[PDB]
Amino acid sequence: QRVTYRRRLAYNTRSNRTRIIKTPGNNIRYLHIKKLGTIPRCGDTGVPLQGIPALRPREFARLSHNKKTVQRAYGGCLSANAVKDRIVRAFLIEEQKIVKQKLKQL
Amino acid sequence: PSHKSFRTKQKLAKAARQNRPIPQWIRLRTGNTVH
Amino acid sequence: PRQISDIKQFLEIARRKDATSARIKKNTNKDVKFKLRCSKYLYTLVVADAKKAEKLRQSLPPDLTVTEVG
Amino acid sequence: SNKYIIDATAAVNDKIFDVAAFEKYLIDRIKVDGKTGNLGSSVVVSREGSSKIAVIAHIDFSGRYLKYLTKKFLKKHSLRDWLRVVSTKKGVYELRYY
RNA sequence: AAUCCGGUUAAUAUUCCGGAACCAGAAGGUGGAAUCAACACGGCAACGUAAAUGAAGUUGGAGACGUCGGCGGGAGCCCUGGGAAGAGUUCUCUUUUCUUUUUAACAAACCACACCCUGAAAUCGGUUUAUCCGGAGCUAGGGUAUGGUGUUUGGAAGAGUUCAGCGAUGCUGAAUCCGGUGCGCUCUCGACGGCCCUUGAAAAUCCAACGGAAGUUGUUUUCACAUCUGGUCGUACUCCUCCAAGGUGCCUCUAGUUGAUAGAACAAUGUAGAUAAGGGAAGUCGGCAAAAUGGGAAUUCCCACUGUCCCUAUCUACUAUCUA
Repeated sequence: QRVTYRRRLAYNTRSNRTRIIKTPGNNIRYLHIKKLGTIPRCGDTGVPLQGIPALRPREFARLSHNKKTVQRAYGGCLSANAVKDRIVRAFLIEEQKIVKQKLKQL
Repeated sequence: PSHKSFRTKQKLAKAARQNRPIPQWIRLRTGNTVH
Repeated sequence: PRQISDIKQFLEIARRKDATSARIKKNTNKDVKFKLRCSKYLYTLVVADAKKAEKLRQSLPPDLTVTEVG
Repeated sequence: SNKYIIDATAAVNDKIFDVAAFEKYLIDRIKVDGKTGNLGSSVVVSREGSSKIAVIAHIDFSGRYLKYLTKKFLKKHSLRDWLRVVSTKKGVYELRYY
């Protein structure tokens, strides 16, 4: 059967996304589904982080703290490799500065 | 249309209700006119 | 709607002041569906043992309004 | 295995069709694998009493066939106005008047 | 930020009725969790969990982003085997012909691409429909997360539909099943591969990080549960854009019309469409239109063709005519 849109927002667009379902009354119906969520992305590299559910921005508030962050430094903001790269670079830079200061003082 | 301001509802109603038969007893009180 | 398998829990939810009414459903597979209406969720318990259903029935507090097959 | 019973009590009472007739016609029209009388051991049409048409089959045998076959002699005698076939229960079919 | 199903009107429905949910904010309370070792533990790791304070200041993410092609997944629709129900057809043939066979939002447990660990590889392996990656660590083994989905329920049969009946429209029976699928169509998701060059809006809004201020009675808790509230305006009806069955440009199902001032006669006229003996462009400034299939050779010639012509004749519908 030909089905019409539930709303009156003519000229269906990106927002107008529907799904066809069969009701217990044996009727085919348009069900408007909101856009899928987006998983957070790493700040340094940009790959989506691991262990964070892919949900909507407004929805993220409902989650608990542990479900939005990872138990590590910069957890929920930087990937594990990015954290590793950040840590080793900082230490090598500090050592490069400590030897440079040692060379200048002698 | 449908998404119409409320003033329009009053504006439309008054314009339409002007087109209304003048009561019989109205005439009996001497004189009353159209338009 | 929440499906509860723990009978005791169904008793505790019933003893909760939120519960308003309970319904007993007799299915063709001889299961009794105890549907307890609460504020937010309709808690259902499917019991396979017939005598368990009856011994469940009067263990429900008398103040709660139990109802026959819907 | 599966059992199909065609009631004939109403036919016997009203003399529309006698039991020997359901006997003779079911034998010579049971197109078991397309052949009459091919019932063999898999299908056994053993009507008990002068009111019943019972079939014991070891294979699927659609009751829609029996309704179609019962309609055969029904049309031939032209009492379709006075008599039709319905399903009282799964595998059980009986004869209704107006 | 957040709604679904069934029912209901003479006319309104994601709004109303019945049932079932969800979101946002608000306070206390109850229970659980952490601390005089000051703000939890576990795993090599990716990371996990019922919780597990974080000021100023400093950042990060979502929102938020081109286009094209192929592949994979799911749903609906279409096709179809049986099962059941009814209506057919039936001298005979015909397990046959036609029609129907439902599960919503939401809530539960489980169910596969990136990364980690062992590893050190070419005799090159793995692998796409399309050769892509690999000492910047392959194949292989064990893990982690993302779950597109599927499984089992709950919702939920009490609803809806279809058959039988029996008696305000009620009551009682049953069934509403098991498959198979395909370069199928519609919609969506995942994984790639190009072309880009034009390397591909902004903001509200929400989250996280770094940072370490402060702090027996207490302190914290983004954990669980109960409690409350959600205004204003649009919504009737009519119609650039949406939905779009099957079979072989036609036919049909679903659905929608039978209206457009009518009737009677059918001469001449006109338009349109045809057929025509013999000839075959002799017609006209001329193969204009038809039929031929149009063809061949250099506008011309040859061949073919025909009512263009000699020479018109016949038929049909409409027009035309009369009547209201």
